[PDB]
Amino acid sequence: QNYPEEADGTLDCISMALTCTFNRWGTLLAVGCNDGRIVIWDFLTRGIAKIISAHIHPVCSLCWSRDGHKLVSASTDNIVSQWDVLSGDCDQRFRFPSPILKVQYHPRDQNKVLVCPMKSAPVMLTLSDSKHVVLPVDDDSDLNVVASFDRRGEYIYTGNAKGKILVLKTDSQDLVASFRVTTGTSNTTAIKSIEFARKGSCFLINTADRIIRVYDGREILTCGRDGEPEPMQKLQDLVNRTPWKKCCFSGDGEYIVAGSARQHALYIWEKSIGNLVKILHGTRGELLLDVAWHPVRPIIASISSGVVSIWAQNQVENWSAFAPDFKELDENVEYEERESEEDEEVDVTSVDEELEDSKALLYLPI
Amino acid sequence: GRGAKRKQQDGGTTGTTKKARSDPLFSAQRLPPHGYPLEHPFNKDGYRYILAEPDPHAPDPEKLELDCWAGKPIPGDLYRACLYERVLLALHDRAPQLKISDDRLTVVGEKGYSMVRASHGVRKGAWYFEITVDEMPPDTAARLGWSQPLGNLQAP
Repeated sequence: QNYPEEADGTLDCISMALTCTFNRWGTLLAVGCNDGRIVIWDFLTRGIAKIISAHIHPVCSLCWSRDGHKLVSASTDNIVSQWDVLSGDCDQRFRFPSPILKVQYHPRDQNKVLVCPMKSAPVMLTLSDSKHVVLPVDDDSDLNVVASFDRRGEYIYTGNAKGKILVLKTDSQDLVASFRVTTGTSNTTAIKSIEFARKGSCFLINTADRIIRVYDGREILTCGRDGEPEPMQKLQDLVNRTPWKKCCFSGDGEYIVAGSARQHALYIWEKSIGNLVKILHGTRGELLLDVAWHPVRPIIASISSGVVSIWAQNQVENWSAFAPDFKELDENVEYEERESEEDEEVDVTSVDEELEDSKALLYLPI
Repeated sequence: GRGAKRKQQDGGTTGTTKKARSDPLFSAQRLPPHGYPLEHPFNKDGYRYILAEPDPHAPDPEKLELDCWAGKPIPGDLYRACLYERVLLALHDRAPQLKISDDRLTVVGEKGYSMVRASHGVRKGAWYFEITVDEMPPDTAARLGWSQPLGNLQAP
């Protein structure tokens, strides 16, 4: 329905919890603990699934495969390994010259993982033959670039550290579209990151000019090589100037959520009207790590400092649900009474949108 | 000597109590707020209460001051709440939830079920009359037809 209006407590099966993400509609939580282990918690069921002894140095990011059989982890010790969801061991192991920021799996190509190396071009590693394909970039090759798929993963978008954004194909790598961000009034600005959605092909861009902007993944291939920047709403906070660390898109396709760093100010807007509707009242003292809504149902769940805070819509059905012909309501009007006082032989056999991020096949009742 | 009024107000011991209850929306009647031709349809189906055709009574209940109704009752010449020539429905055998115009032409019901009866019988002669249903909103039953005074005025 509308934005979440109730508050939920914490979900700490184990004390430490660094990163969190929903799979397709919030099934399981991928906790990368700060001890070199990979823990999986249960969402909407409040439990745990599997603990994996990955390596010694802790990890800093997590994502799952398109077929749900892999647990990719952007390690802090350059362990690009394909941990198995089922058995928990390592299926494929590889090493990259630069660490990884954002790991994602194309919902139509699990072979080519998403890697965001630093001071080097993004690299797609093919799980079928352990081959690395460098994404062709423009100008510099030593910038803090972040690479990310579109809704369908059919085009890949990269952001550099001088003001240039690149558009190319996820598999053909035909770099035929660029974009130059606005240069403010006197000084240029780099790009920190971009973040996408599951409907509408919109995407937020976080830059170094302290202002969060929004574009759509359809006006760059339409304009051609490079055109003039033209965002919809240059949203920002103009009373405290909080910097921005992590912000995701809505679970419906019409809202925008932005996260603070230490001020406990979680801001929300809607794409139709850029007017503030509500603000989150968080208890000061912790640093926010990850935010990602339920991809279907409006709810907010932010991880921070090893714990997690959820603002939700706690619901229990009304007492008047005993039977359709039975109601427990109150009225002061006189009762309106009623005014209107086969044979076949067939057995019974019958038992946002949806994408391909399923088949985790991980559930241990005992 | 002042207990007679309290006995008359509580209800006494003369059958039905002296505290009326006609809680549905009762209108079109009880015009003069004094001792004159009046009517009180009661909650209890079958109670007809009227004051027209007045009567005297025995004075001196408890040796108080001489009541004016001893042998010479006060007269009355004002509105009488009934009809003679041909009662358009009635004003006595009714339910206290029916809204009628001052000229007694329109009949408006309650939030719940309601009826109006009449006060004229038919034995011989032609009585080819009509009931023009002005309007009938949804969930408003408009069954019409003859009935009997014994019929419960709130029963379907």
